[PDB]
This record gives sequence, C-alpha cells and structure tokens, in this order.
Amino acid sequence: MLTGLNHLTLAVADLPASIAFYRDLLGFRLEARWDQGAYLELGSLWLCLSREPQYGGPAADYTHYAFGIAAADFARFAAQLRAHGVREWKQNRSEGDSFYFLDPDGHRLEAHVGDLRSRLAACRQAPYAGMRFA
Amino acid sequence: MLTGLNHLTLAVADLPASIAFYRDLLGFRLEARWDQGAYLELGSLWLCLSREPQYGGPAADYTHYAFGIAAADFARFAAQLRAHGVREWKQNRSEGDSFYFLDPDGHRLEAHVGDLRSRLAACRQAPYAGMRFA
Ligand SMILES: [K+]
Ligand SMILES: [K+]
Ligand SMILES: [Mn+2]
Ligand SMILES: [Mn+2]
Repeated sequence: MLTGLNHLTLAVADLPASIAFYRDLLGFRLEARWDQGAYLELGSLWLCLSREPQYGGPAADYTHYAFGIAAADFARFAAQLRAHGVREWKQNRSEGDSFYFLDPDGHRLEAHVGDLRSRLAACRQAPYAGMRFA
Repeated sequence: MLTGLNHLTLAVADLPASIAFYRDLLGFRLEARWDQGAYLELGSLWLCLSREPQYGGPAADYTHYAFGIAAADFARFAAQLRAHGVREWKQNRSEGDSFYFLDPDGHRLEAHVGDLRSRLAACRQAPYAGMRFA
C-alpha cells in the first residue's frame, strides 16, 4: 500500500541556522516558513524543519539521511562544505563516493554517488559477510 | 549539487524484527540481508537497516519519516496496523490523512495522503502563525 517516501521531518533547535544550511549550502528551495518551521524541496524530496528550541540532536548511532549527487559534482561539493567548516562523521568505505557530514543540530547527512542498483551490483561481485540477495 | 533523497539508513537493535516489520507489515521488498544489516526498497526509496547493539531508539522529538499512500488505501492501512498492535505517536492534525506509528526501535513513521503542493495550497488558505510563502 505504501508508495515510497513522502517527506522527511527534522527537529531543529535553531530554525534560522538550519534554513540557511539546507537552503544555501545544500541547495534546497525554501517553499514556506513560519514561526515554528519550514518546508523545503530538493528534487522530489520534501523536507520539513520543525523548530524545537531545546533539541540537542541525536545520540551517536548509524541513523542517517543520504542525498544523491552526480559523480562530476562530488569533489566540488565535498571541498565546498569542508571550506565552510562542516564537520564530518565518517570517512567513506562503501561503494560509491560519499561525503558524511553533520547538520547544525548533529543530524547525520551524506552526499552519495550511486543508488541501490549500483550497490547491489557491487555486492553481488563481493557480497558482505553472510550476505544473501532477494 | 544534490539531486534528492538517495537512501534512508536506520539504526536497529533487532535486525530480524525490523526486517519483518518493514517487509512483511509495511510491504518493503527485501533486496539483500547480511549479518549486520539489510537493504529494502519501497517504490524509489532505498532503506538500509544497520544493526546497532543495545540501540534504544531516538529520544522524544519531532524527527520522523513519512511514506506516501493513496487516499483509497489509507483507512485499511491504519486499521491493519492498529489490529497488528502497532503503537501510535501522534493523532493527525495537519492537512491530509496521516497515521503516525512507531517502528520496533521507536523510529517515528507516518503514512500520509498528500504532497508538498497539496500542503502549500491548504496552508495558503489556513496559514500557520507567521507563515510566508516563496
Ligand atoms: K559509499
Ligand atoms: K497530516
Ligand atoms: Mn549511507
Ligand atoms: Mn509528517
């Protein structure tokens, strides 16, 4: 019955800082803003920012949100965010270029070259420990 | 230059339980499973489940992940998951039918009828406090 992802909503403590991050560094389009949140769009992704002034960010675990990027744009993106002072949380190890960075609250983000099909094809050629396919 | 959402990765304490939930209850297709994770697909959404020992779930905030559903399927989906004993975390108040439910770790999920455009149109008629559009 479900059709795919409809929207992603992130708690944010500092709404102005988060809008500026997602709009200006990550290139989201700001579609609406109000006293307690904002709606942005990137491709078909609907992002909601929900203002929660006491929010401290997530604890340390592997939950994260990956955005796509083309191969030819990857190096420039990584270099741009590095030059802006963005903090990284992981060095890439899996198939396809990836840049693993934190948002202003500490949500874990990724910019990734590739998709599920390229991952599965790389895994078929070199399956992970215990790996089995559909 | 980012293209949209590439994948969503969730930390899970009980990888078997989480696969069963997303595959068998929510209808994701299991594409690959290994000792420390799984890859599933729903429409264009690539979901990765990452095994995380002793993970206790997120703390309480509004961060959540919404999946789309057709209007004609909404009521039967909500009824199905209620019958299966899924726990709800919010009663719908915003435009478009929504069912707000927890996964086995306590990740906050939503099944939603509507999209960003239907939301913006409704908000222009009944705006949130301080709302601005662009
Ligand atoms: K990677
Ligand atoms: K709603
Ligand atoms: Mn990832
Ligand atoms: Mn929502």
